[PDB]
Amino acid sequence: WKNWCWLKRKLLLR
Amino acid sequence: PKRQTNQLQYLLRVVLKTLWKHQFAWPFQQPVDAVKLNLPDYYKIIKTPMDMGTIKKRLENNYYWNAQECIQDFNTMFTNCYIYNKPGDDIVLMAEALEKLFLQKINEL
Amino acid sequence: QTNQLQYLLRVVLKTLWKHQFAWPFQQPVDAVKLNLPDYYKIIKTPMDMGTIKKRLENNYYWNAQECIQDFNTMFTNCYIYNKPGDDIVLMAEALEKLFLQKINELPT
Repeated sequence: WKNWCWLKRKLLLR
Repeated sequence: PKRQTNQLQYLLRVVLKTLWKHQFAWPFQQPVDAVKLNLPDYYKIIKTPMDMGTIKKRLENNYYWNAQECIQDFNTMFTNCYIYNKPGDDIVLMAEALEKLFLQKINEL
Repeated sequence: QTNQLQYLLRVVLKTLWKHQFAWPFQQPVDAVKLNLPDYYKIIKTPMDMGTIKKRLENNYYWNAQECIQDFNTMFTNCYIYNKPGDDIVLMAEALEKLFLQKINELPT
């Protein structure tokens, strides 16, 4: 829900 | 409505809490880190960034003057997503669902 | 092949590590934490640069080909799991092209 984990998830969404 | 602290408490305790638990809320819970996510023109297109994490801490710390100012931040968050992305994108389908739920719950103020 | 492995660590891996596209590949994909229930079903051999780094640092590779194979597994995993035109595939393709430019200069 934050930091790398959120960013990774966010990246994979695109 | 004069007691604007009460409507803001409702936005935090009922509206935001309900949206936070939605399965599609997570992309909007942190600011968009455009460099790390390689979105090179994001801050050029989006001039007023907004996210639910920022709205939450603003509600918790008595930032807003009234409920409409908070509602304005929600609408900015949704429109930013619609402007920067293309129609039919996965993240846009998620934003549309949150906005529909959001507008559904603010009717009950 | 002490010399080739030293090059894979200090030149090849370090160059990719410093690129701004390195961060999605610097630790294993934790499919539970990332809410990716299908990841381990599709990707049977997970691999990342953080794992490659520890294997080089701890002399777990016997030759350069073993290390190069792990790099290729990492890239293919990304291509298999994601779609062409995904943001992460653009990053992986650039990192792989960069990787191949440094593998050309591998010592003998």
